[PDB]
Amino acid sequence: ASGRALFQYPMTSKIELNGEINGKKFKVAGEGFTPSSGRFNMHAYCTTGDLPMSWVVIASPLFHMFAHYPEDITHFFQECFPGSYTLDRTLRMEGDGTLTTHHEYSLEDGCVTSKTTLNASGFDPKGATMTKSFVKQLPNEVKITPHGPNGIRLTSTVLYLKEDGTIQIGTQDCIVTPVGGRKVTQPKAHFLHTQIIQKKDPNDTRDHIVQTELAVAGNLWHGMDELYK
Repeated sequence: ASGRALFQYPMTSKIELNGEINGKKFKVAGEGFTPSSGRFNMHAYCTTGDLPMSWVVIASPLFHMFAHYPEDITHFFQECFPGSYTLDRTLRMEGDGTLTTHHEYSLEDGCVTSKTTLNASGFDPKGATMTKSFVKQLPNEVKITPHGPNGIRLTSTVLYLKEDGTIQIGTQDCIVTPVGGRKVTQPKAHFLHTQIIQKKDPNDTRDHIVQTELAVAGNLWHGMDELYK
């Protein structure tokens, strides 16, 4: 049994994330629940003290195999299983710094675990990422296109909302590569609608967040496919 057949709900997740911003090493761990296709959360916490960057900006680094796909588009992220895939991400906060992440996943026992690394340099320490001045990120559409012989590219533009009510943009560009090193059928070009909600549990004493992603794929522009080969 493989691909969609491996994703029977409910499932769960863990994450271990090691990172570094402007020299400040930090670590985050978490666990979460995926009750159904497209709805998945993550209770996460900085295990080294305070998190030295905005929880809003770290939201994207914190599981595309849990997205809901209609039957008429290939669920690439799921079809990579067994074997898994990696994700390389670059996120440019325009006017402020740039950060990268590398993510490995494995799936055992109804639980996806993610080992993730994060590097971030040249951030304005008076800017919103480092002063933690963001409130949330707006929903958006991630564009997914074939990449190389066996990958996909994900691009997006994200609007981050500051406390003062204004927007900072981040541009985001990811590559996903199966590491089952076997052929996985690539999908047509399409979009993944994505929403992130973050809450605090004031019964957790650590620096922490409770995050839900809703993620739905769709053929938003039926024409888009012909532009990609």
